[PDB]
Amino acid sequence: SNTQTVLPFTGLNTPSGVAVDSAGTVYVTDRGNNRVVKLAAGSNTQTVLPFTGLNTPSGVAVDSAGTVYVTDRGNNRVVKLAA
Amino acid sequence: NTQTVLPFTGLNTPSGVAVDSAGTVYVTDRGNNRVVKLAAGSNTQTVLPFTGLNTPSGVAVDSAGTVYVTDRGNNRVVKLAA
Amino acid sequence: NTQTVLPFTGLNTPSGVAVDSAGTVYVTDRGNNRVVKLAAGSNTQTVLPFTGLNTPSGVAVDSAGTVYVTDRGNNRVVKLAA
Repeated sequence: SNTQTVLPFTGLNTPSGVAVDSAGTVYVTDRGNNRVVKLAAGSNTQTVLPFTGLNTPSGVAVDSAGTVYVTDRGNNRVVKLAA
Repeated sequence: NTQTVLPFTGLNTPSGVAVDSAGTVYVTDRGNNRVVKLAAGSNTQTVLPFTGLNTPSGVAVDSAGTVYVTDRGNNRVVKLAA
Repeated sequence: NTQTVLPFTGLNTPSGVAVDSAGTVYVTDRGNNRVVKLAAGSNTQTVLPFTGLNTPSGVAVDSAGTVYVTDRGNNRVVKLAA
């Protein structure tokens, strides 16, 4: 027998991509809501990252400085946001 | 400039990939509602014991070998400890 | 904070993204059947020499710089060494 854990993100619609940084913060592209949300390790409350003008964001990555990169699928671009 | 096709089998619309420190490769096998992994060396493919996935879309693995999946069809994010 | 747009060119439905320890950004340019990368500080992307992709959906990179891609339309996973 095994255990899987549902992360306490809220109000997701068609989540499309996930990244995890060195601190254990989890970042998710909430595709159907045109937004990117995150949850700190231990934290109970998701925060919405201040990207703008997203259309169907499809993927997310985070580098060693905590910069977050997102593929903005509907706008044919990749956007990044410093920590 | 030679690419190598990995010995995964039975994939249907694979949607995401992650690789851990040991070189194990994890794939969200979206059309089969599962996540599979391929062990380095042995090339043994196993299905990760997630349950109730619907069109999983993205996967990540952290330094502790915890696997995170976006369970797209169920509007949730799930993880599985090593 | 204010977002920055990376100087990729000609993307069509980019589907996935990874960044390695060197800050190189790798993107699956799904609608163009290709994978592109941008070195930190560069303004000119390079197209990785994969072959025969059909709607690549996700990308990962390991510590040796090997790039892994889910080639969604061909139900396979391919890799290319650095």
